[PDB]
Amino acid sequence: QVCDVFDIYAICACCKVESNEVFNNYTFRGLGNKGVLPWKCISLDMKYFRAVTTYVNESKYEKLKYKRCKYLNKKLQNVVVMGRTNWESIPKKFKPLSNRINVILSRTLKKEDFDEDVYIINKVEDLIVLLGKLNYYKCFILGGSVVYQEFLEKKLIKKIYFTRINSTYECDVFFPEINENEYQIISVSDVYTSNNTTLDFIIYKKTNNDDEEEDDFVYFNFNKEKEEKNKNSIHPNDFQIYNSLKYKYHPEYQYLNIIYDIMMNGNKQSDRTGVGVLSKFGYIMKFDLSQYFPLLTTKKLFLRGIIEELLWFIRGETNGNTLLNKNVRIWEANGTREFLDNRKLFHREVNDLGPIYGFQWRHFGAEYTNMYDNYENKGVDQLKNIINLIKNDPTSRRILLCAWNVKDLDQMALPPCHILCQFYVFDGKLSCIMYQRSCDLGLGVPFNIASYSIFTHMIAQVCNLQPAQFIHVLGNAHVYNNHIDSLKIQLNRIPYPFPTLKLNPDIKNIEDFTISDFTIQNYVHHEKISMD
Amino acid sequence: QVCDVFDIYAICACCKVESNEVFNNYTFRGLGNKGVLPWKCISLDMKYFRAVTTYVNESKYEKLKYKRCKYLKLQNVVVMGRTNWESIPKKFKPLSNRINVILSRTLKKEDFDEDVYIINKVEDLIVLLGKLNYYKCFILGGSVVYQEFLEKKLIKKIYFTRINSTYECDVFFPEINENEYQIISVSDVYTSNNTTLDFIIYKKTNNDDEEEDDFVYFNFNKEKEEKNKNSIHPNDFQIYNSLKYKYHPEYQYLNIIYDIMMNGNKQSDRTGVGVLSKFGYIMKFDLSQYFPLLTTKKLFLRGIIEELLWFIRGETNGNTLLNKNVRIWEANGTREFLDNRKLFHREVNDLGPIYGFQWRHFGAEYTNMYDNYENKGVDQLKNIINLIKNDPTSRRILLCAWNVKDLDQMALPPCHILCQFYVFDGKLSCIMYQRSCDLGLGVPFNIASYSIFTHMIAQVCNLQPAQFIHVLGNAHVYNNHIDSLKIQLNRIPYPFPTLKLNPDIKNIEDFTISDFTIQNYVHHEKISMDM
Ligand SMILES: NC(=O)C1=CN([C@@H]2O[C@H](COP(=O)(O)OP(=O)(O)OC[C@H]3O[C@@H](n4cnc5c(N)ncnc54)[C@H](OP(=O)(O)O)[C@@H]3O)[C@@H](O)[C@H]2O)C=CC1
Ligand SMILES: NC(=O)C1=CN([C@@H]2O[C@H](COP(=O)(O)OP(=O)(O)OC[C@H]3O[C@@H](n4cnc5c(N)ncnc54)[C@H](OP(=O)(O)O)[C@@H]3O)[C@@H](O)[C@H]2O)C=CC1
Ligand SMILES: CC1(C)N=C(N)N=C(N)N1OCCCN(Cc1ccccc1)c1ccc(Cl)cc1
Ligand SMILES: CC1(C)N=C(N)N=C(N)N1OCCCN(Cc1ccccc1)c1ccc(Cl)cc1
Ligand SMILES: O=c1ccn([C@H]2C[C@H](O)[C@@H](COP(=O)(O)O)O2)c(=O)[nH]1
Ligand SMILES: O=c1ccn([C@H]2C[C@H](O)[C@@H](COP(=O)(O)O)O2)c(=O)[nH]1
Repeated sequence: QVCDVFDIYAICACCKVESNEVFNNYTFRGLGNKGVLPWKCISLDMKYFRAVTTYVNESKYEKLKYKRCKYLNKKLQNVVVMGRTNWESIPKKFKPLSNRINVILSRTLKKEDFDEDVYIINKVEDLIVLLGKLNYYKCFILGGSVVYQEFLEKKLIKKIYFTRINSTYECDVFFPEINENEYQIISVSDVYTSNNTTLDFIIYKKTNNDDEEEDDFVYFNFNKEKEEKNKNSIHPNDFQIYNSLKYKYHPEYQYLNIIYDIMMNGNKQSDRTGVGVLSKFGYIMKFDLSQYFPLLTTKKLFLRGIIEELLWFIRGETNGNTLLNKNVRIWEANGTREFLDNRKLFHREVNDLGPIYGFQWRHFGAEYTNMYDNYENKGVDQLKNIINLIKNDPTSRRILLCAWNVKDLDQMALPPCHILCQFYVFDGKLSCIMYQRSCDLGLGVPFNIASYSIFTHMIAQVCNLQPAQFIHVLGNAHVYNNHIDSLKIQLNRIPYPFPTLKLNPDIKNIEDFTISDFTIQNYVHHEKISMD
Repeated sequence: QVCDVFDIYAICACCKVESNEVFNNYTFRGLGNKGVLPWKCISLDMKYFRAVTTYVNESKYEKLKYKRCKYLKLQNVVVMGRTNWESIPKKFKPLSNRINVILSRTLKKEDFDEDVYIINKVEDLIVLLGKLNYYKCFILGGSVVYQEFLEKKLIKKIYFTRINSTYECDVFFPEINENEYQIISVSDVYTSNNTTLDFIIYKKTNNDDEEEDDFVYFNFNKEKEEKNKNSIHPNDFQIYNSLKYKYHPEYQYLNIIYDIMMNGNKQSDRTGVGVLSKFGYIMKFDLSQYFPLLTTKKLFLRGIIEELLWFIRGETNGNTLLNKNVRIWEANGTREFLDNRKLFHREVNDLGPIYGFQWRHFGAEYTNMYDNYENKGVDQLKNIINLIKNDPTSRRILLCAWNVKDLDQMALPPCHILCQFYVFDGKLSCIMYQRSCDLGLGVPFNIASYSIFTHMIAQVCNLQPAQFIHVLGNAHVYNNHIDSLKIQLNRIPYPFPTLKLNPDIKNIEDFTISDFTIQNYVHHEKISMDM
C-alpha cells in the first residue's frame, strides 16, 4: 500500500478541548487556535517532534530505496509536509525546518511566492510523485487539520505519532476522530511534565482489519519450563490489547505488569479467611513524582478518603469515628464490636483502633490507653524526627518512619500493611521508599501508591525540597481470586497521561495541611471497575 | 581463518580434580576416567548438550551457505574420537538428528555401524564440511580430539560446562590460552544430581524493524556520554562490557555496582569520606540452586556465622564476639564511640538493645548486657517460627530489629531493618530490607548472613529454602572502593558453592559453628577494598 512503500507517517499533538465526565481517546483532539497552537511552548513536545522528524538511519536506507524502486519497476534526510497555514504559523527564523526536506501544500501560493528552499505542491498525488523522485528516509505529515483529514481519508498514513497534552486550551481546529477499526495504539511512552502540563507520546498503527549470539540466547534458555503450559489457568487470548502493545513505557504498566506476572505465575494459596489468592514475593515500583502523580488511569480512583486518612495519621489519631463523621469508611469494618472481640480486644471501645499508624508516627513506645487520651511528649515523635533529619542531616541513612511496633501489634485493630518509609535526599530533592508486607493488587495498592505519593509531596514541601522518586517495595503481592475478571478488563485498557498533584504552597509545617490544600488536576481515567 | 568461516565449535564439560589453594579457569579440566565420564549422571548437562547439538536456524544458514561456498531437515555435524564414540552405549547411537562423524585412523565405514561418516586424519575433515550442508560443527571430545583441535586454532567457540564438584580423573582439557580465547557469556547457576554447575561461552580473540525506530524516539529524552556521569572509565571494564549474556546471579550484585558507579549521585556522608549513592534495588538468589557467596573475591563466613548465633542467643555483649576474634562490632563498642553516641553510661562493648535483644525481647526495658531477660518482651524469633509451622500463608511473618523506642540506646541503629518470610508448597522465601548498603564491604557479607539464616529457619521448620530476596535502600559505593570494584567488575564469576547444615538441628537455638559447612567454594583472589 502507498504509505508502506513511501513510509508516510503523521505526527501531531492534541490537547483536551473546552466541552461525571466520560473519557475515551477522542478526549485528545484539539490541534490549533486562531491559526497558531493552543499552548505557548511545550518544549518537550518540540524536543520529541525534532527527534522523530530529523532521525534517519543510513543502513536501513538501502532496503527502502530497493522497496521504492521495485514498486516503480527499476546527507540522507526526512521529508516533512505542511498545510500553508501550518507553514505560516512557523516563526521565520525557524523556516525552513533545519535538516529536513520541506514540502508545503497550497493553491493560493506558488513556487514564486516563497524565498525559502521548499517544494510547493498543488495536490496529494504530487507528494507521491515527488517521493518517487527524492532520496529521503521517512515522510512526516506535520498538519494542520485539513492536511490530516485528507491524508487519513486517502489511507496514506502508516502510523500516527500522537502527543497527548493533558491540559485544556481554546481550540478552533481538531484532529479527525481516529477510527478504531483503521488504527490501534501499539506503543505508549513514559509520562513527562513540560511547561506546567503532563504529556506522553503514543503511536497508532494501520490495522490488519555477529549474529551467532542470536543462538546463544536459545541455548541459554534450554531449561525454561513454561512453554505455553497455562501455568495458572488465565487465558492470554483474553489480554489481546495488553499483549498487542510493543512499547509499554507508561509508568502505570509497572503496576499493570505485576498483575500480569501474579496472574500468569502466582502461587495458589488460601489466605487469612479461606478467600483464595494468587501470590508472589518481592517487587519494586518507582514513580517519578517530579514528572507526574501516579493516580491509576485504567479505573476511576477518588482520593478524598485516603487524603483524610493521611491527615488523620499525621494528627496521631486512632479514633475511627473521626473518619466516619467525614463519611470515610476505610476503617469501619476494623472497628466493629465483632471484629475487635475476634481480635481478643474485648476491652476496646467500638472504633477505638488502638495503637495504629497515627499513634506510632507521633508516639512510638508510649503505653496506649484509649483513642481519647492526651499522649503529648509520650514516646518518640518519629514524624517530627524524620522532618528534622531531612532539614539538618539530609545525607543520613537513618531517616525511617516505622508503623510496625512489635510490642503493640496485638493491641492494634490489625497490624500495619505499610511497615516503613525511608527517605533519601540528593541536590534539593526527596525520594521515599515505602515497604508493604501485604499488598492487595486489585483493591489496596492503587490507593497505597496515592497515599505515599501525596505523603512524599507533603514531606518534600515542609522540608523546602522538590519531590523525586516514590519507590514502592511489595513483599507479599496477591490478587484475590474474585478480582481476576475485573483485573483482565483493566489490563486491556491503555493508560491516559497521569494527572498532577498541587499542594497549597503556604503550608510549611506537616501538621498544618487540610483537605482543601490538595488538588488533582487533569485526572483522565477509564470508568470505575467494581473489583469484586 | 578456517574456524571463523566454517563455524567449528567444541562442547565439553569439566569437573575439578583430586590434586590454602588458588583458583583460575584451569581449575575446571577433568573430562573422563576409566574410558567413561568422571561423574555418574549430571542430567541438566545431558539436556544442555542435547538442545545445543540438535538446534538449527533455517533463516541464518543463508549467511553460511554463501560464505563457506564464497570460500572455494538441515541437521548439525558432531565429531568424536572412536573412544569418545565407543565410550557411549548403543540405544543413543548414532546421536539422532546429527551428522555423526568419527575421527579414527583405523576401522572404516564397513567396520562400523549406521549410515553416518568417518575421517582418518585431522585435515581429512577440513574439506568434508566444504562438501555437505550443515548448520554448525560440534567437537564432542575426547581429550585427544580437543587437544589437537585447539593446537591448530580450528575452534571458533567453546561451549564449556563447569561441573563444580571434585572427581577422580585420568584425562583433562587443554589449558585454555587466556590471550587466545575470552569468555563472552555466562549462564544461571543450577543444582543437578547434588552438584552446582553453570554454562560459559569462550570465543577466539582478535589482537518488523519499523518498531525499532520507535525505540529511538522513546529514548529521545535520555542521555549521551558527559550524561551517564562517569569519571569512572567504561573502557577499564572491557571484560564486564564484552559479555553479551551475564545470567550468573552474582551479576545481580555486580550490575548494581556498575549502576552506582555510572549513574550514582556524589554525596559527602558524615565525615567527608565521599560515596556514590542510589535509592532502591532488589536482588533475588535461588537458595534451592546455589549458595550466593560472591566468587569475584574471597569471603570468610566463620565471623558472620558466629554473629548470627550470637543474635539467636539474644546477646548484646560485644566481648562474647571479641573472645572469639569476631571484631565486626569492635569499633561500635569503644568508650570513644559510645561517648559520641551520647551513651556515657554504657559499659565498653555493651552494644545496647541491638539485633539479639529485639529478636528475643522486643519491648523489654534494656538494663545491661549481663542481665537475665528470660520471658521479658516479645520473642519474635520463637513467634515467626511458630507462624511458619502453624500459619504459613500468614503475611505477618516479620522479624523486625528497628525498635523506634530503643534506637538511641543502640550502639548504632540496625542496617538490617527486617526479614519477612513467605511459604509456598513446603518452600521458604525471605525478604530482608537493608536501609544502608555498603556495596563494596557490607553487602557481600549481608547476602551470606541472611542466606544462611533462611536455611536455618527453613530447616527447623522442615521446609526447603527457596529465595533470599535482598531489598537495598540507600545503596552506596565508598569513593575509595571504586578502584577495587573496577578490578572486581572485570572478573568472571565462578559457579557458586553450596551450604550443608547439620541435618540433626531442628531448634533455631541449637546451632553451633561446626553445623555450618561451605562446599566447593571456587573464588578469584582476595581484594583489599581500598589500596
Ligand atoms: N497541534 C499540532 O500538532 C499541529 C497544529 N497545527 C495548527 O493547525 C492549524 C492549521 O490547520 P488548518 O487551518 O486545518 O490548515 P492546514 O495547516 O492544514 O493548511 C490548510 C491549507 O493547506 C493547503 N492545502 C491543504 N491540503 C491541500 C491539498 N490537497 N492541495 C493543495 N493545497 C492544500 C491550502 O492552502 P491554500 O489555502 O493557500 O490553498 C489550505 O488552505 C493552526 O492552528 C496550526 O498552528 C499545525 C500542525 C500541527
Ligand atoms: N567430559 C567431556 O566433555 C567428555 C570427555 N570424554 C571422555 O574422554 C575420554 C576419552 O577421550 P580420549 O582418551 O582423549 O579419546 P578420544 O575420545 O579423544 O578418542 C580419540 C581417538 O581418535 C583417534 N585419533 C586421535 N588423534 C587422531 C588424529 N589426529 N587423526 C585421526 N584420528 C585420531 C584415535 O583412535 P584410533 O587411532 O584408535 O583410530 C584416538 O584413540 C573418556 O574418559 C570419555 O568419557 C568423552 C566425551 C566428552
Ligand atoms: C510541534 C508539534 C505541535 N508537535 C508535534 N508533536 N507534532 C507536530 N506536528 N507539531 O507541529 C509541527 C508544526 C511545525 N511547527 C509549528 C510551530 C512551532 C512553534 C510555534 C508555532 C508553530 C514548528 C515550528 C518550528 C520548529 Cl523549529 C518546528 C516545528
Ligand atoms: C555429555 C557431555 C559431557 N556434555 C557436554 N557438555 N559436553 C560434551 N561434549 N559431552 O560429551 C557427550 C559425548 C558422549 N555422551 C556422553 C556419555 C553418556 C553416557 C555415558 C558416558 C558418556 C553422550 C551420550 C548420549 C547422548 Cl544423547 C549425548 C552424549
Ligand atoms: O493499606 C492497606 C491495608 C490492607 N491491605 C490488604 C492486604 C491484604 O489483602 C489485607 C491485609 O490482611 P493481612 O495481610 O494483614 O492478613 O489488606 C492493602 O493492600 N493495603
Ligand atoms: O550490616 C551492615 C552494617 C553496616 N553497613 C554499612 C552501611 C553504611 O556504610 C554503614 C552504616 O552506617 P549508617 O548507614 O548507619 O550511617 O555501614 C552495611 O552495609 N551492613
